[PDB]
Amino acid sequence: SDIAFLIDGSGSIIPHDFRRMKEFVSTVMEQLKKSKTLFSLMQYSEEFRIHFTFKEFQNNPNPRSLVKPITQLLGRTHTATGIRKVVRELFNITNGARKNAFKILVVITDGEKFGDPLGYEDVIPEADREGVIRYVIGVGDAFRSEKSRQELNTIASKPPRDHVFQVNNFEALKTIQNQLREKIFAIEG
Amino acid sequence: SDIAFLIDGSGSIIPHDFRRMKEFVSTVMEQLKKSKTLFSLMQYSEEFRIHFTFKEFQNNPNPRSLVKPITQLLGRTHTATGIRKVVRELFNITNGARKNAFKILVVITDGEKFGDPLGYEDVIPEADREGVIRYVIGVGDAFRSEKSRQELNTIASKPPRDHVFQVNNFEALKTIQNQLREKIFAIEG
Repeated sequence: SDIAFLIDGSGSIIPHDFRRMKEFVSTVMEQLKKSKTLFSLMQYSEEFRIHFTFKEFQNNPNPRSLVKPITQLLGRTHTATGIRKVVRELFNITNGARKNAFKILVVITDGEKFGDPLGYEDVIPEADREGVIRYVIGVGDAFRSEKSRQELNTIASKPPRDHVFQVNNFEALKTIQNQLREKIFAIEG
Repeated sequence: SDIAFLIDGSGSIIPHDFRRMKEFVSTVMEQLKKSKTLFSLMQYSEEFRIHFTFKEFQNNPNPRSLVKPITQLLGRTHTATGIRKVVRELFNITNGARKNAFKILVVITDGEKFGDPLGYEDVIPEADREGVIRYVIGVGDAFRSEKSRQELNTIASKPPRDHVFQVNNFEALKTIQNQLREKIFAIEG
């Protein structure tokens, strides 16, 4: 599995909550680490930060090591565009991605997509195409609406009842590691 | 006929040429006037300004005056995102655009699409779906190759010969003025 994470580095995320989020990630990777499992990370906002590709991960497969030194981005939320860059670059061959592997993406967001040229209709379709399974962790009150949930149910793969985890705050991501973990194993064993 | 212009406001366009362009825009709007025409203008760079909508022109049908105040945005070149808004905002009912009307669009620019999140693949299909006939004018040494001109043809309606124009300076713009003027008459009579 070519397992990749899309992390929201919005300045709407107080230093510690971002501190937390980041501890979340190190854990699930240590936790899902088979032998042939690859990892990749990029931080997104209004700016897009590729912290590492599957291609490197294998010449230093230490989640604590690569995840520790990230620097937040503060800008706004371009989820869609980030999605496009996930498929387009991350899951590209030269970036280590292996062709006969399961393509997986776990998206962690703090709010609705704000001021992005692209839409989901623009990026989603090309994601299915290459067959990227999407799981989404949505964090915070912003996602308490009867329309916020909608965008959450959207980035996911179907069914959404199974790809959406709606948490209350950064502390609380610890609460789903087991889930998120066990779901990503069932599809390899 | 609902007719709209999209004039490149990027930074490689020196002040007096931005003035030459601006001059062109007005004269063509005059020369293409009939009691049933409407004109819309948007300049783009990295930002995007709606100078006048269709229903606002019908408030001050004075090309010349409406254009006088237009100042340069100086961004970089995001033409596809631009095509998007012309299509999503100008040829929009609420922006006074007419239902049973022809929708012509003239693109004017001295540059290759740069650092734009959208592809023409993301836009051309919408333009088509909405019956937007695209004219393209490529000013400068930017479209000096059997390559960047390929961008002109991608934007423009088929067959390409008829919808594309390229001239060396902003100062020659006057040489394709009558050739343009007529084409756009052949759409109606």
